[PDB]
Amino acid sequence: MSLPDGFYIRRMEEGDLEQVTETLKVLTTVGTITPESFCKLIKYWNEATVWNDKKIMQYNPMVIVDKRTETVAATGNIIIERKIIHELGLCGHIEDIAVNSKYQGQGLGKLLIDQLVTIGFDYGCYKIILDCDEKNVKFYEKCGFSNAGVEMQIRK
Amino acid sequence: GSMSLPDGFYIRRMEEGDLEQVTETLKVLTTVGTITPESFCKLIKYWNEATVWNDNEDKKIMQYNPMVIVDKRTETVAATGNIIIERKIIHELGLCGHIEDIAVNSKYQGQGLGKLLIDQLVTIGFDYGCYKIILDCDEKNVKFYEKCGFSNAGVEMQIRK
Ligand SMILES: CC(C)(COP(=O)(O)OP(=O)(O)OC[C@H]1O[C@@H](n2cnc3c(N)ncnc32)[C@H](O)[C@@H]1OP(=O)(O)O)[C@@H](O)C(=O)NCCC(=O)NCCS
Ligand SMILES: CC(=O)N[C@@H]1[C@@H](O)[C@H](O)[C@@H](COP(=O)(O)O)O[C@@H]1O
Ligand SMILES: CC(=O)N[C@@H]1[C@@H](O)[C@H](O)[C@@H](COP(=O)(O)O)O[C@@H]1O
Repeated sequence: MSLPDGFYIRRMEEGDLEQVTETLKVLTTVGTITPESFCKLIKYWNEATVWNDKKIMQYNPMVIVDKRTETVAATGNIIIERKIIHELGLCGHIEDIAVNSKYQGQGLGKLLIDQLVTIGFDYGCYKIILDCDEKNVKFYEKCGFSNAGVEMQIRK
Repeated sequence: GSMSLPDGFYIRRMEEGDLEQVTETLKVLTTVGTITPESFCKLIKYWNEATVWNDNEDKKIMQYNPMVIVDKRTETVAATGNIIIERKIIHELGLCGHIEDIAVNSKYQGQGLGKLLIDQLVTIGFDYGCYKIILDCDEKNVKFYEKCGFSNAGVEMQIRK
């Protein structure tokens, strides 16, 4: 599970605004975001912790960076939830996976999911889930995931 | 902070004292296990204080919204469900609600209690300003959820420790 030479993964930072918004736009609508508001979002994500009786960050936004060009090749996040079931169990929610086109087909998506999963299991999650489009199911099965249900949504 | 619902039920946020009844209810869903009153009390404290950053400081956004529907006839918990609020970067730093852990006690099944619960959770998420609310269900319940206004949006994938 190591990244290809030249690429590294790290927690998303305030200075990533431009590259991250650009990357996420290939996934869905992003819209207008100011540096000021992004600053605020990053502080929230950097401070929210999950009660643990070892510090658990509720948000774990990652970026994989191609060091040569300082370009964000991909981004993904894993959100940690504490429940009552499974003896006050922890559940990880992988969200907002996006790999830039120029960087796909190189194994970076799988390595990103692998790193997110590791973050979750290291925190003690009894399970990690995510929702994907039917056309991405095979990629997720190759990351070790299995079909568990149907995602249902309702929009405002 | 209680709200009456049709047919002699009312809804309210979960409390420390609901441990025994909530434990029994969630077993309808999956393993609950052993949970002490002190641990449960700490969980409730965490759930009552965790907020999602926002600018309407007049309406705090609770990260966790653990609800119980109590049967007035018996003053016992009939159902429980939660909606967890997540702040994203997409949709202009949008909010996504995640409905989780829906458990209706078996004596109440077939009474429309599930719908009542889901409808209240959705209201809670949209009142917070969520652009969408999602949940994962078994194939069997897709129809039930469609009766609640939800539509098939994708596939839930998991990996277990
Ligand atoms: C994340 C995503 C881009 C794939 O990332 P990726 O870096 O291209 O994929 P990887 O190189 O890590 O591939 C891992 C494995 O999954 C397979 N795979 C990737 N995409 C696949 C597809 N569409 N169909 C089938 N298998 C696929 C690869 O062949 C590889 O398997 P192998 O090791 O047996 O060869 C894609 O699966 C996805 O979910 N896209 C939606 C979100 C996003 O990034 N979107 C913009 C799309 S334009
Ligand atoms: C595994 C993964 O990345 N799933 C994503 C989800 O996290 C993201 O929020 C959403 C955006 O779609 P939306 O704009 O319709 O909400 O797409 C996919 O479901
Ligand atoms: C809509 C709904 O209620 N979905 C629940 C989910 O929230 C819960 O965590 C899980 C328990 O199953 P588990 O023990 O397999 O985690 O069951 C269902 O998928």
